[PDB]
Amino acid sequence: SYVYLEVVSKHFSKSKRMPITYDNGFLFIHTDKPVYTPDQSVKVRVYSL
Amino acid sequence: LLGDFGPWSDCDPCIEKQSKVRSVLRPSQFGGQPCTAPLVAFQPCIPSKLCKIEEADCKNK
Repeated sequence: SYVYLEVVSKHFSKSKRMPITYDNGFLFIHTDKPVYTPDQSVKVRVYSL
Repeated sequence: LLGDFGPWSDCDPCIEKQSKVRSVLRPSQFGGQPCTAPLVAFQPCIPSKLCKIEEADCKNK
């Protein structure tokens, strides 16, 4: 759930307790069209960033 | 007769030095040499959390 930022320097130091997430990026689901009849093939692909 | 010191303790009171303690094995008696060689000694330190008061349930308060 957590990690620690730190500063080490000649002149000074300190430290922080900071949370951590696994939410990273963007998934864009690109279906070929938004309406189908049964026994159609749904084309689909993704753009991930 | 004193004891060796304990392991160095965190620091985080809002007074930031480190706690370390020793306690008396045998006390001075019948005029023998008494103790004043400090019972608890502390030295400088770093704040891993900045001082605040602690609880849970602050949702509705």
